Amino acid sequence: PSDREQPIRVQADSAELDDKQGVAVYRGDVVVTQGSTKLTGNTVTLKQDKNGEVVTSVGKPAYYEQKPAPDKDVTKAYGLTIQYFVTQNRVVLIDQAKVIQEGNTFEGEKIVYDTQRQIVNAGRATGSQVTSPRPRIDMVIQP
Repeated sequence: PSDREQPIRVQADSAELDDKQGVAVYRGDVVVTQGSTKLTGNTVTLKQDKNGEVVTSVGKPAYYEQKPAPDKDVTKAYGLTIQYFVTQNRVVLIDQAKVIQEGNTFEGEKIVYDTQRQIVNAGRATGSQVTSPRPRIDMVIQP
């Protein structure tokens, strides 16, 4: 809901901003927060669009955290590469893609996450050439 009208704060060791290109890169224990949303990583790049469009994080692994309802349903997300398409409300996890929602653990080569519809897709990384091949996904629902 309100994870987008709030300001984006970034904390790192270093940053470089190309206001001409509209691209910013942050390095060193990078933490970007937007309300309840959180992205971490070794290296984070923000790309700017006409009026605001994607936050790409890379780590071992990169981490996404978010809260959909005000209740205690915090969703964790892990991936070698994570892209947060903020205009699209889409978070794509590549290469060891994991998602922990309420005891339910999700694993795959590639996981796409709609933060609005709260829809989680899991499958293979078509044309991303993963370092950890995983042609089959795993799912666990904890009782």
